Amino acid sequence: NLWVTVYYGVPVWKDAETTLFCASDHNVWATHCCVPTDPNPQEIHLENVTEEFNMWKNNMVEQMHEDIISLWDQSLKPCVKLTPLCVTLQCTNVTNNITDDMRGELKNCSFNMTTELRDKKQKVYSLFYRLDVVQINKEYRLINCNTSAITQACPKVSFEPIPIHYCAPAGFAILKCKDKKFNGTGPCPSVSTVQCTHGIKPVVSTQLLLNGSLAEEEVIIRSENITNNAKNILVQLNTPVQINCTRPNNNTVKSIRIGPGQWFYYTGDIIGDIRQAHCNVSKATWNETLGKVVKQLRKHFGNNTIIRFAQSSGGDLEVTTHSFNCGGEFFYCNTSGLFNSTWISSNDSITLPCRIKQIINMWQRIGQAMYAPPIQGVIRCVSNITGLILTRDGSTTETFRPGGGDMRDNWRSELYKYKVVKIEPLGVAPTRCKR
Amino acid sequence: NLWVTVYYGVPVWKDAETTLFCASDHNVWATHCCVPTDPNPQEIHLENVTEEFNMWKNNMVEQMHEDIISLWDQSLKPCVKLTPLCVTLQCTNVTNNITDDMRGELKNCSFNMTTELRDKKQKVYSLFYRLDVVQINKEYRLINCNTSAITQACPKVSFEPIPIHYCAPAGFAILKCKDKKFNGTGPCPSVSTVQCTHGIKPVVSTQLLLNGSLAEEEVIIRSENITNNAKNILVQLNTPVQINCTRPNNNTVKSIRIGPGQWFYYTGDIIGDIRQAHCNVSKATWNETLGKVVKQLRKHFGNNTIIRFAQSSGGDLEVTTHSFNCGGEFFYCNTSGLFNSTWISSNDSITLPCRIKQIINMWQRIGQAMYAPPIQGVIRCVSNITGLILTRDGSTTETFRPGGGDMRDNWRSELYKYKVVKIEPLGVAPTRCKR
Amino acid sequence: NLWVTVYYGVPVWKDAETTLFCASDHNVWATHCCVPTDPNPQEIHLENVTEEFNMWKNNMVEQMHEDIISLWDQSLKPCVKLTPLCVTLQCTNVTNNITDDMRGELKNCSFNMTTELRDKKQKVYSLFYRLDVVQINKEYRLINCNTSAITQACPKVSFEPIPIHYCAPAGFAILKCKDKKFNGTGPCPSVSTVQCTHGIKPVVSTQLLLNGSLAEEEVIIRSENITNNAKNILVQLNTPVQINCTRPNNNTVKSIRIGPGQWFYYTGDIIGDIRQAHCNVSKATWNETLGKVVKQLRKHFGNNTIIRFAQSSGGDLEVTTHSFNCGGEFFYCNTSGLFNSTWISSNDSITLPCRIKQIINMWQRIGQAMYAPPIQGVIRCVSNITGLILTRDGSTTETFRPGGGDMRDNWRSELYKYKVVKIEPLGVAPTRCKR
Amino acid sequence: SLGFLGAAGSTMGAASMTLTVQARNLLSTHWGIKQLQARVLAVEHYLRDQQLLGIWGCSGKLICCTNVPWNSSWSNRNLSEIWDNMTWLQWDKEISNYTQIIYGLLEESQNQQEKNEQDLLALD
Amino acid sequence: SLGFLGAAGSTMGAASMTLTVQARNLLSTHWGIKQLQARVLAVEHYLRDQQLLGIWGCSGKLICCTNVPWNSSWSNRNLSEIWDNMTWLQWDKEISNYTQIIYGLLEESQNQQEKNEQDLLALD
Amino acid sequence: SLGFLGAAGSTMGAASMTLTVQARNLLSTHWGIKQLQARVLAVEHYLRDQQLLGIWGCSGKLICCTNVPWNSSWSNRNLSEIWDNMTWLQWDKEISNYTQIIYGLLEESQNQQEKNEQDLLALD
Ligand SMILES: *[C@@H]1O[C@H](CO)[C@@H](O[C@@H]2O[C@H](CO)[C@@H](O)[C@H](O)[C@H]2NC(C)=O)[C@H](O)[C@H]1NC(C)=O
Ligand SMILES: *[C@@H]1O[C@H](CO)[C@@H](O[C@@H]2O[C@H](CO)[C@@H](O)[C@H](O)[C@H]2NC(C)=O)[C@H](O)[C@H]1NC(C)=O
Ligand SMILES: *[C@@H]1O[C@H](CO)[C@@H](O[C@@H]2O[C@H](CO)[C@@H](O)[C@H](O)[C@H]2NC(C)=O)[C@H](O)[C@H]1NC(C)=O
Ligand SMILES: *[C@@H]1O[C@H](CO)[C@@H](O[C@@H]2O[C@H](CO)[C@@H](O)[C@H](O)[C@H]2NC(C)=O)[C@H](O)[C@H]1NC(C)=O
Ligand SMILES: *[C@@H]1O[C@H](CO)[C@@H](O[C@@H]2O[C@H](CO)[C@@H](O)[C@H](O)[C@H]2NC(C)=O)[C@H](O)[C@H]1NC(C)=O
Ligand SMILES: *[C@@H]1O[C@H](CO)[C@@H](O[C@@H]2O[C@H](CO)[C@@H](O)[C@H](O)[C@H]2NC(C)=O)[C@H](O)[C@H]1NC(C)=O
Ligand SMILES: *[C@@H]1O[C@H](CO)[C@@H](O[C@@H]2O[C@H](CO)[C@@H](O)[C@H](O)[C@H]2NC(C)=O)[C@H](O)[C@H]1NC(C)=O
Ligand SMILES: *[C@@H]1O[C@H](CO)[C@@H](O[C@@H]2O[C@H](CO)[C@@H](O)[C@H](O)[C@H]2NC(C)=O)[C@H](O)[C@H]1NC(C)=O
Ligand SMILES: *[C@@H]1O[C@H](CO)[C@@H](O[C@@H]2O[C@H](CO)[C@@H](O)[C@H](O)[C@H]2NC(C)=O)[C@H](O)[C@H]1NC(C)=O
Ligand SMILES: *[C@@H]1O[C@H](CO)[C@@H](O)[C@H](O)[C@H]1NC(C)=O
Ligand SMILES: *[C@@H]1O[C@H](CO)[C@@H](O)[C@H](O)[C@H]1NC(C)=O
Ligand SMILES: *[C@@H]1O[C@H](CO)[C@@H](O)[C@H](O)[C@H]1NC(C)=O
Ligand SMILES: *[C@@H]1O[C@H](CO)[C@@H](O)[C@H](O)[C@H]1NC(C)=O
Ligand SMILES: *[C@@H]1O[C@H](CO)[C@@H](O)[C@H](O)[C@H]1NC(C)=O
Ligand SMILES: *[C@@H]1O[C@H](CO)[C@@H](O)[C@H](O)[C@H]1NC(C)=O
Ligand SMILES: *[C@@H]1O[C@H](CO)[C@@H](O)[C@H](O)[C@H]1NC(C)=O
Ligand SMILES: *[C@@H]1O[C@H](CO)[C@@H](O)[C@H](O)[C@H]1NC(C)=O
Repeated sequence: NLWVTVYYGVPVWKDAETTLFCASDHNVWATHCCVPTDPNPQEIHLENVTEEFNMWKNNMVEQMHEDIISLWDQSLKPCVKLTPLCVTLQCTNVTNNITDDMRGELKNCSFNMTTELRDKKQKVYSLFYRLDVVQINKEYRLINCNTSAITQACPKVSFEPIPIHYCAPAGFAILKCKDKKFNGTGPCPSVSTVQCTHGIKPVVSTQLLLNGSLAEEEVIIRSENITNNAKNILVQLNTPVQINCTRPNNNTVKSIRIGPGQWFYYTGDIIGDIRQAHCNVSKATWNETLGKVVKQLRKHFGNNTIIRFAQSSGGDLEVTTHSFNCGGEFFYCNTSGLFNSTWISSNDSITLPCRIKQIINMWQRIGQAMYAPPIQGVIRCVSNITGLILTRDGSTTETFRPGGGDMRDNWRSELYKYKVVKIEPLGVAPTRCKR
Repeated sequence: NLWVTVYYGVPVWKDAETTLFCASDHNVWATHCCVPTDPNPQEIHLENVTEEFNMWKNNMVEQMHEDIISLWDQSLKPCVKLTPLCVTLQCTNVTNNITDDMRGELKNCSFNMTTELRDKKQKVYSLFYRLDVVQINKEYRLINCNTSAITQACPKVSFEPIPIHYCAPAGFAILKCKDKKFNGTGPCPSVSTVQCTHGIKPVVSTQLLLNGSLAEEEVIIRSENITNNAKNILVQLNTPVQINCTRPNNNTVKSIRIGPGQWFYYTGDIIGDIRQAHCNVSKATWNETLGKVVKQLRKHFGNNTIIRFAQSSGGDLEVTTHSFNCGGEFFYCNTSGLFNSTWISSNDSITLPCRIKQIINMWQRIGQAMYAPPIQGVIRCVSNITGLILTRDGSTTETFRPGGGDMRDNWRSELYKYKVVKIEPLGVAPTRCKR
Repeated sequence: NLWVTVYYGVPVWKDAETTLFCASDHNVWATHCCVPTDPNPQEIHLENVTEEFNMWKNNMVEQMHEDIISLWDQSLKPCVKLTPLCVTLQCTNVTNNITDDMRGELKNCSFNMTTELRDKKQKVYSLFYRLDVVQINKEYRLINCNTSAITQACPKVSFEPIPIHYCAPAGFAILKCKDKKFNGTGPCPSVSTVQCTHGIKPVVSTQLLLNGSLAEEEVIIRSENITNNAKNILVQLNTPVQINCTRPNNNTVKSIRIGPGQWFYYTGDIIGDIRQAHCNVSKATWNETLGKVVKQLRKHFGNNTIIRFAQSSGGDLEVTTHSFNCGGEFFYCNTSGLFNSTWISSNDSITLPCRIKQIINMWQRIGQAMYAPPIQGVIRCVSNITGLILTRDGSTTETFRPGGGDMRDNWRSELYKYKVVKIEPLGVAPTRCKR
Repeated sequence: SLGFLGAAGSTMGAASMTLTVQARNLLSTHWGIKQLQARVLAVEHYLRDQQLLGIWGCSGKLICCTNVPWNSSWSNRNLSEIWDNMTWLQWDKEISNYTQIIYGLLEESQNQQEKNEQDLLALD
Repeated sequence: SLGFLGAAGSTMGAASMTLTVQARNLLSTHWGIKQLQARVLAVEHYLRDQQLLGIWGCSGKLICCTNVPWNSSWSNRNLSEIWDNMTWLQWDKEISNYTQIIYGLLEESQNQQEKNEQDLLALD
Repeated sequence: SLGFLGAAGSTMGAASMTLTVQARNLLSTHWGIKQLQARVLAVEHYLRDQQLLGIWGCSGKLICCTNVPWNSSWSNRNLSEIWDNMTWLQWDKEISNYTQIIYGLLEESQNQQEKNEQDLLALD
């Protein structure tokens, strides 16, 4: 009675993993290597389509991680190596204009450096931030000398994030979840199809998420398994919290030639008073924001429980402290002032002290160190806190502490709405015709 | 009435930019990397086809420039880095057999060089040409010690140009202009289709063009805009002018080890008298050649005007002199003896003095220097002047001077007759056929 | 009255050369970069198909040779360079516990090597195996300081062979010869089609082939031209001969930082007495094996001739000894104890003395040396001799000696049964059908 | 009207009227390797589907009626239940275990047809 | 027999006889990428033209007649002008603003025809 | 049953029943190029053969009958000597000298046919 009929161009798909390529509209992200974007991108709403999404098993996260690292490493390939700098240093304290916040934070180190001719030497002195220098026995060495080589970052290449769009190849498509209050793992009743994601800024931070997307209706709490303790909790905020960061010192940057065409940059001196770097968070905004987080946590922990916030328990500075790139300098800000409260059912700011490092080991790797040359003048940046990464301690009281450290969890906060599927245009069904 | 009929294989095309590949046939040009040639190619004459060519907007030029530079750099990747050569030199003058002209053009420099063993040193002396050595304070350094690393060119890799054929990919074709007396920018009434260009020799020179194609009827003068004095004028000759260049000194070349399997080559001594390098141009041939050039210039400047030739205006040697590679040595010849006349309507040569450099910065780049090892023995090369690069000064006399420096202008003299187009085989037309 | 009919999918092929790819299943063969294999590969027997094979013109051999070298080199690319280790050494003999087999084989050397900080030096003592060190005039140098750079092999990357399967791309197939007693050049009456070869272990050795395939019924003697003297003879055994190799010395390995994250590994001392490395071959098995080799050799040289075996006549250790990798160490074993007999129509083993080298120049290249770091403790390995490489001297007696050196002769002993063909599915034939 | 996959979720009968919407979007210095791999892969997938249509005798068509009868063991759902009350995503799941059976039948049928045509054309 | 683009410049009615001359010549150390990109691109262009012929119902043909009427608003010339005086390059430069209209119509026509055939065969 | 080239060695008329068997086996750091080139090449060969079938009017067929008569000068044998007593490898060698002639004739007869179809469809 019925016969097989073959159809081609059938609107079906399968979960699939493929390689995505970048689109992007002198940058550590090498955006000149990416495809120009569509000025009028399409988005096709799919009526009556419900899809299963799982942000924790999303391979787009892994590809972003690999591309970010590879772009980062490529940007250092043509830059001056600092092998000649791993020498014994003779260091004394910078005591000239200390406000007692900075005692012992800056050291004045002299050394013998190589020069353009290999049969000559020059005596150079510079200032270091302590975290980059370790004692040998007044004899000091740079901290990386017993672990890794250092490459100086090129002074002409910006580290500022530029939005990157991830695009599927022909034959593949990216489905986007449009539901509000979407927790990352359930079915998504309202979806649409795009070919490229929106641009995502590769912002690197360790405890708070900066300059991301906001939730529209409420604070959304997402985790792979909220009853475990082995998993981090990603909190997406509804409103931004503005944070003002500064390195309030006027640096004079000097440079020397250490070989043929090889320049080294360092801080020569500081003009005026020496003060600690710090970040400002308004108390009123922070208090409301944290209260919203608590309200949402109660949906899983009880309306009769106690929610306590505390400092990270310990570990490397890159984990326990909130790290970010501000104007080219790398800041390590203490968030103990943000997570110090117990919740039981004005222009008054919070000041977070910050430390600065020049020798940086990124992506939690060993053997590849970068030297961040100093920035001349005074640095100030303003950014938005759009989310948090928290962990929960293993009674009646739950305790949450800043987590993070692992970069893939930052990208999950932007990529949670997307999945890649393969288009399968060929298929069969019974019908009445035959031939 | 009439119906759309679809045709495939329609003989039409559009201007296009695509990637061309090389098919040329121990050399700096990787002719071994290129595709082998076709025994005989098929050139198809197109009757009744007129097409527009524009030699100044030809993207084949940009690709040739990029490929030549890339091949050039690849050939130096496996060669010795002369890092240990950038030392203080103790130099005196070579005075033993010096004639009055080449006086002070040779230095006898001694230095401390490394050996195969890290703990040993050797005292070495060698001859330098002054142009490649600068004074520090008797104490000298190599000219590029404060800007770049020097890579020694490999002694077994020839710098002699080998013709390279540029080939279109499938789906593309190269149109060629057969119009005699063609100036490069207008309609060409006689064209043909080829898959690959003729072989083009990547000859590098700065004021006179050497070993190129000749004009078939008369001297042809081409420029982007003949009334814009900021543009260069390319003059194609219909007759060669034979030029005889020599480095009439018998060099003894020495070699030392500088490291674990690395060797440095240098001039040890000179046997016999020391004489200035030079080039010979016949006076009669040169005067007839200029006569033809001015006759053609008058078509643009007036039949009652004055045409005057003068020397270069200034700048570094790469633009003020005529530079070329003769047997592996790099010559910088003074052409002031050629461009010295005012034009108003037997066995006697012009001698052009020349200087030699060993440290060379090609393609007007900074940071990548090459050391050309010396060639043992005595050098003589004979070449054809097939064209000129001229500039014009910014009211009865039009003064012309040698131009140069930008290498794309040399290529434009061989590629002016070619254009790349995309084949567009699919199209429609009305017919009386329906179904 | 017949018409041309076109058939597509016709089962025919042509001899062809294409690129084959690696399939496999922390190792120098980088098998993580290969395609995972098919757990259930197919083999299709072709009834009534006779093909010609020629193992001596088989391009699969050339590709394996190139892939093995490239995989080898990329595995040293990221490892520590030992450039700073080429210094004058002060050496004396190791005489503490000598069984005069080793009398003068080991030397105790001291030298000044670099440290993490440029201004500091470290005095190091280490043991060397003589073959790696040459006398300068007590003052010694590493043997390769005047020819090459040395790269230390990474201590974490194994040199143990992992079977590699070579696979044809779509449109190509590999035909396998199933005939027993096939000598590699004639017609093969019984063949089958496979897409991938069996796994071949890239065992690198000279004179004797280790861990290969055995002949099914009898010893098979294969050669390009049996009556020449310019060709080697490959003998495939039908039974293994077991060989037990060891270095009975409890070597203690030390590690010193030589730079910023760089480290050099060397033998510090030897626990217990110092003994010569050696290999054991049972006499009975060897004599039976050799007798079989002779029986099948008489087929080409006469059943009344005299067959004589002798030691290799000259050249470097790579060809005069049996080279192999045993536990990461590189052995050079003297086989004159095996090839010493004239053949005319319990637990007694042959002991072959062996020498050990650390500075290695593989694939007979010059300029790329490897330093094999020592392996701690006592090393023992057991392997199968599955074949021989023999040469024949240019009367009544034919003299044969071990051959080797050219690695393609080893791979050709495993790939002799395979050939690559291109499938040509389109063809025509006359039929009575017309349209 | 609808863009790429905009018909998903509509019933099969409706979705079949937009087949060209999807058909037209098929096929539409280390980092150049990712781009080439992406481009090559798209081509390979395109060609594999086209090869099957060739083998089955459906080359050049979006809708192809064949001579293989439908077996109730694959699915016994009524046509009014399939074409009007299901979308293609649901249908694909319902018969996903029988596609290899069906494909084998489709290629065998065409092979037999190739041979019968050849013989009829051999008669004068 | 005039060579690959030998008919260019001849009139449209002459040039239409060399369609296989042009069709057969289509589709026929970072340098490895440069060359490989050139090869991939040639394939992609070939396939896109074939895909359109597929969608329009002209697969496998060099000359294909369809059911879309010609509109005088696209071009209004006598057939003798088009086929006897003009060459294809000239034609391409006059009809270039209508190609995306014509292609759209060709697609709609073929899709409607396939639906009609499928329904008709329900009675076979 | 004789999964790939298993018919090789069988007679030409026997092997004619396994055409789909071979058709289905077509298309299915530094290395990232070596592997990619192998994939691209497989595609290029596939497409060259398909283009020839296309221009001969055999685009959708495994067995395509044509209008070019067989010449005894290419091969003068009987049908039972070719189809029953010979294999395809032998046949391919037997006429390897004339394949270019035959291909040229096939291209020409298809062109004559397409022009005639175009003219007939203009009469109504
Ligand atoms: C930089 O170089 C100077 C060389 O002038 C070093 O000064 C020498 O230091 C050593 C001890 O390390 C003394 O024994 C010498 O007498 C010093 N020489 C003189 C005359 O100064 C200096 O130590 C080096 N840099 C450091 C580490 O301070
Ligand atoms: C989510 O986390 C809970 C723990 O909070 C997991 O439940 C445990 O599973 C193990 C293994 O079966 C049992 O031994 C424990 O007793 C369970 N604990 C509790 C409190 O039930 C649960 O399996 C996790 N779910 C997923 C999908 O990973
Ligand atoms: C090369 O020849 C073309 C003609 O083939 C010249 O084209 C003229 O360009 C000017 C630009 O201002 C126009 O006003 C004229 O109408 C063009 N003439 C023609 C006949 O098209 C071009 O100027 C010549 N260039 C040189 C350097 O000689
Ligand atoms: C450039 O060199 C060529 C030779 O390479 C010179 O030609 C020679 O001229 C003399 C004098 O008239 C003749 O006796 C020779 O027979 C010619 N040689 C050859 C091979 O023909 C030419 O004159 C030189 N030109 C200049 C300007 O010096
Ligand atoms: C391997 O076996 C083949 C037979 O299959 C031998 O081929 C012959 O070579 C000899 C010497 O050239 C000729 O006399 C025969 O007429 C050849 N026969 C064929 C089939 O051509 C081949 O020589 C043998 N090779 C070895 C090393 O034993
Ligand atoms: C180029 O154009 C000329 C016309 O200018 C074409 O010549 C005509 O060819 C036809 C057909 O053979 C003859 O009937 C005419 O009498 C010819 N005209 C003249 C003036 O002789 C020529 O064929 C075209 N070239 C090409 C390759 O198509
Ligand atoms: C032929 O082309 C004309 C021009 O595009 C079409 O007429 C237009 O139709 C639209 C509605 O779709 C109107 O909004 C325009 O105002 C009309 N323009 C003109 C100039 O009349 C016409 O319908 C097409 N005819 C056919 C048979 O395709
Ligand atoms: C290989 O050749 C044998 C013949 O030597 C083929 O077997 C014959 O097949 C025909 C047709 O079915 C039978 O009538 C004969 O009786 C068979 N003869 C024998 C001796 O078995 C065999 O089919 C061929 N193999 C292949 C794959 O074609
Ligand atoms: C096709 O030609 C072959 C070879 O000529 C034929 O085989 C012979 O045919 C003749 C008749 O012409 C017989 O007398 C022979 O006995 C046949 N040879 C044998 C022993 O096979 C074949 O018969 C011809 N066509 C057919 C089969 O009718
Ligand atoms: C210098 O800093 C160290 C801490 O690293 C501190 O112990 C010492 O007292 C300081 N010296 C002076 C003079 O401030
Ligand atoms: C997300 O929603 C799904 C709905 O099925 C539920 O099972 C899961 O536990 C929820 N997870 C979180 C963190 O809210
Ligand atoms: C602060 O620094 C300035 C120089 O920038 C110096 O003149 C002044 O004396 C310093 N302050 C004190 C308390 O020493
Ligand atoms: C060291 O070995 C050499 C080997 O030639 C020998 O001549 C020398 O005497 C030995 N020295 C000692 C102390 O045994
Ligand atoms: C190390 O250097 C010192 C420099 O005084 C030298 O005397 C000593 O012999 C060197 N050591 C070795 C093993 O060569
Ligand atoms: C070498 O000697 C040490 C002595 O402490 C022992 O622990 C080790 O097991 C010995 N190794 C071998 C292979 O005998
Ligand atoms: C969704 O379902 C409604 C009926 O509830 C129907 O009218 C609408 O057309 C469907 N959407 C799509 C895209 O078919
Ligand atoms: C396919 O088979 C599995 C059992 O292996 C069964 O659970 C599933 O429902 C079947 N799917 C279909 C479409 O029949």
